[PDB]
Amino acid sequence: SNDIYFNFQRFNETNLILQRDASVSSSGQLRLTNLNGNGEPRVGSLGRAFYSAPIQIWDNTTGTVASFATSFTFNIQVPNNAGPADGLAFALVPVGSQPKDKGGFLGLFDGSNSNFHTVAVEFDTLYNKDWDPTERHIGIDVNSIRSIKTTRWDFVNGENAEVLITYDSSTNLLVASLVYPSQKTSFIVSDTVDLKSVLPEWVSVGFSATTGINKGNVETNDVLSWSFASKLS
Amino acid sequence: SNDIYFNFQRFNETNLILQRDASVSSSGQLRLTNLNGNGEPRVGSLGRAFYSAPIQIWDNTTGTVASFATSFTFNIQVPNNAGPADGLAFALVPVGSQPKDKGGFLGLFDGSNSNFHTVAVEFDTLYNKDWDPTERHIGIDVNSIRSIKTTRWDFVNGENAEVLITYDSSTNLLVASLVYPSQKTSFIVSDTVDLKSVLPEWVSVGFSATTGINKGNVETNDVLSWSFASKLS
Amino acid sequence: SNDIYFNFQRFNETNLILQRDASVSSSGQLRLTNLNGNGEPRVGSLGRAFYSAPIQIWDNTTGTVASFATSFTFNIQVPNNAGPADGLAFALVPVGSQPKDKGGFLGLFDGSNSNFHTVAVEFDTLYNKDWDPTERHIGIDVNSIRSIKTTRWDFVNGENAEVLITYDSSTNLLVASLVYPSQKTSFIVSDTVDLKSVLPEWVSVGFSATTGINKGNVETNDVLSWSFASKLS
Amino acid sequence: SNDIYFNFQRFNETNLILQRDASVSSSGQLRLTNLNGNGEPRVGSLGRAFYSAPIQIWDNTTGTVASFATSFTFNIQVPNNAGPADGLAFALVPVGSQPKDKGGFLGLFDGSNSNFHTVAVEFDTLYNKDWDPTERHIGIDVNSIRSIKTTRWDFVNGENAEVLITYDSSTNLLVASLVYPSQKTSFIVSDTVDLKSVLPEWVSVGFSATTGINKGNVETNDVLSWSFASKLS
Ligand SMILES: *[C@@H]1O[C@H](CO)[C@@H](O)[C@H](O)[C@H]1NC(C)=O
Ligand SMILES: *[C@@H]1O[C@H](CO)[C@@H](O)[C@H](O)[C@H]1NC(C)=O
Ligand SMILES: *[C@@H]1O[C@H](CO)[C@@H](O)[C@H](O)[C@H]1NC(C)=O
Ligand SMILES: *[C@@H]1O[C@H](CO)[C@@H](O)[C@H](O)[C@H]1NC(C)=O
Ligand SMILES: [Ca+2]
Ligand SMILES: [Ca+2]
Ligand SMILES: [Ca+2]
Ligand SMILES: [Ca+2]
Ligand SMILES: [Mn+2]
Ligand SMILES: [Mn+2]
Ligand SMILES: [Mn+2]
Ligand SMILES: [Mn+2]
Repeated sequence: SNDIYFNFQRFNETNLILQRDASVSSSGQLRLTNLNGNGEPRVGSLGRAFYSAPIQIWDNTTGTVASFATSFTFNIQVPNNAGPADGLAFALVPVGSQPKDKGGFLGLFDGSNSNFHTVAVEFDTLYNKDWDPTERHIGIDVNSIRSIKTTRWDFVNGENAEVLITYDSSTNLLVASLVYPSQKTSFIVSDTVDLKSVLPEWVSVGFSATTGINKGNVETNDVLSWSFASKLS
Repeated sequence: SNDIYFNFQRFNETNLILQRDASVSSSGQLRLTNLNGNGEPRVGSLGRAFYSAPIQIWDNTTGTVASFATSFTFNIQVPNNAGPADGLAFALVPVGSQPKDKGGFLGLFDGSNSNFHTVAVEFDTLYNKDWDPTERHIGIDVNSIRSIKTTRWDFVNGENAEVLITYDSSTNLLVASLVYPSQKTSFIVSDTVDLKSVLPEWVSVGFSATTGINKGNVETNDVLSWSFASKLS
Repeated sequence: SNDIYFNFQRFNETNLILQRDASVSSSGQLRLTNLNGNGEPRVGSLGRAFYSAPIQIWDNTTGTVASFATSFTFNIQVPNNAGPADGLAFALVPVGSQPKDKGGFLGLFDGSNSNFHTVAVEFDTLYNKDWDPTERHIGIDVNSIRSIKTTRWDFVNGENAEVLITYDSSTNLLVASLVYPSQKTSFIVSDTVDLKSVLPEWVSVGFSATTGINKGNVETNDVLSWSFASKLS
Repeated sequence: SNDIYFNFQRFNETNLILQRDASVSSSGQLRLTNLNGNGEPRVGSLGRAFYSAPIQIWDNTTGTVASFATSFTFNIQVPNNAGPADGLAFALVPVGSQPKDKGGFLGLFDGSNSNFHTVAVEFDTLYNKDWDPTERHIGIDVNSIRSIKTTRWDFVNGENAEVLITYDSSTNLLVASLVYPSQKTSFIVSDTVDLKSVLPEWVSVGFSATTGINKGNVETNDVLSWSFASKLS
């Protein structure tokens, strides 16, 4: 068994790969998106962050896949007289992977057709006519910004959201859940995903987020703590 | 920190406290309720099982409460031309605690008024006019068979259900979730519970289950694996 | 895998089996032997303590043996103008097992010939002509008070000793080590032991200790913290 | 608490930083030093390997230090009619750290006076008049190839050695032990080390090894498995 486990209750940039607007505040928070400087979520911001060490999600010589679980607490805040956009997502991406489109694409996809060998659990705050369900949701994305399945998520501005995502090698079951300790509300989604089919044996694990590309559609995308655990074979 | 952690992928009666009809099959399964000829769920069956070592859930001298998480896989099967009844539940009970009423009371409650110092997460399969919601559900019970909160549970006969219950000391948040890997369906409930108020410092941890008290209302109540983890202070 | 893990940084009698003079101080310490009011270690004291839940060390149907590790901190104190006696030991004993002889037998053995199905790691403080090496030692005992192997242990009165015992199923290697953080001294012993041959599938895990049976040979035998971990199959 | 834990029972170069002659065999072994025309330890070889993600060993803002433990299995083999040289060592080094001198310096030190902010546990196989004890040993090195303390190590050619190194934040106690499951022999060393004084807050964790710089003094320096665990605050 080749295990890996880490838990960050305070972030620091030395063991993180930051891309674009991603940055770690002096207070130890992982801030995925910018500020127009005046303390307001910048428009058209895109930021990604990954753990500096690759994780082996599956082995092609033994044919085994890893089981994993991750939990993190994020906080999305929308400024007065503005709307949430575009969202935040946990993602398993190819090691050297570079950022993609802004806005509705969450920095993870193109809208083109290139195989992104990407799997992500998104927390969509803005409705996109072309592929999104009508209400804000939690979705499991497998190579497309069009979730393979979703669930209604009743977004609450400024409240800490606690997430738990788990993958089981045997059942190929991916389960994502979110709860607002303050609201005592909870949501859960689950579907089967075959990681061998879409992901490369080694992947970089992390977050990606974006703000709307239009003046009044912005939000902050901060992660306050994160823990990941993976067991292979 | 006084921790405890165990994981049983196969049960054996030597480190278990069995009550009434509870028993461990030769195949290592924890069978909470009886059977009879042919191999049918006996009517009016009641069985409880606990880990033979007490767990300290909170300390009155330091004022701290433990955080815990448990996960188990159960399988409820209803025989042809019969209906599910009455249910199964994970419960934290007083150490010497003895069984209570059958049927709708799940062997955990009376319907009287005695403080049972019991907290349980139930998986109710039968509707009880007097206190149950109309549909089958998952409920958090705090001293009463009348759940302090519930959620719709779409019961699937004969399919393995995977449960995850977690309690957080800081937020006093109890979260129970269930998923059917085969159906890819999931359900989640959450509410705040102050364990210091209702539970004694030391409790026995385990399961309780019953079958209907009427001819055509029976089911099997088997637990296939179980893991518990508790951290105090 | 049927795992078990616990860690006590403060003892309490509700999840412990105490035998004879064993007791838990108000300060949360496991005191294996008595005191005589004058504050001095009683003469001819014998006390044993075990975790209230049996542990499965091996399975005769699958032929597998468990790997385990335990660590604890003990403190032996000798009163002025007196000598250490008789010792302290960590032991895996049969579930219902009752105490044996006092003094040099550490409460674990007879000197007769009954198979005790006992395995213990002793911390011998008194020399017994008949079977002990000349100097104080750490010894691995397999069914006899005559250690199957030992190592010189330079006893330091009143200083906290930190112990680590580990057993590996594959290599059948038992390794015991002790260190005095204050003295920066360390000792280690290792030998192979086939647990299937001497131990019953289920055992009670714990400590045993005694004081000399002669006026000026006494000591305190206190355990300050304890953690055990076992993985089967 | 900012934790980190990994366990490699088979190495792969994608999550490793390899320096000089270090390499990962097709069979998944971390081979620190080179070979020859045929499996002959090359002369004057030097190789180092670290985990690709920095580890935070202490925080200067909170003043806390991390506790850690690592265990690995290495195998040193000397070719017929040749002698062991120079040794192998586990080390905590500065993040960008580059290799140092060959031979007796184990690739970790200079013999000059530059502060290397390095701490290592060495497994010295060759006697160096100037600073080494007469017999082969295990030594704790704090900024100098001259160990701050050592212990006799009875080297056994070609046998797998199992190592366990642990550091305790509270007692500042570093304890290194080695055992030869096949020989049933064991060795242990312990001394206090203040990591804040010598190490930078973030360090790269890994191995370093070298072979003699003279024709008949060579050995292989292979690590077969490795697990590291660190807990900060
Ligand atoms: C990360 O740790 C280094 C340690 O020197 C410190 O200088 C830096 O400020 C830290 N960054 C944050 C965001 O805490
Ligand atoms: C439980 O263990 C006992 C003793 O080893 C054995 O007799 C019994 O068959 C076991 N039960 C199961 C289900 O393995
Ligand atoms: C252990 O807990 C019980 C119940 O809370 C209490 O009565 C007892 O005094 C405790 N024992 C010690 C030694 O603290
Ligand atoms: C390292 O991983 C790659 C796959 O990403 C594989 O081709 C290579 O064989 C691996 N090396 C070892 C020693 O397992
Ligand atoms: Ca969207
Ligand atoms: Ca009911
Ligand atoms: Ca003796
Ligand atoms: Ca040397
Ligand atoms: Mn969406
Ligand atoms: Mn109900
Ligand atoms: Mn002895
Ligand atoms: Mn040396």
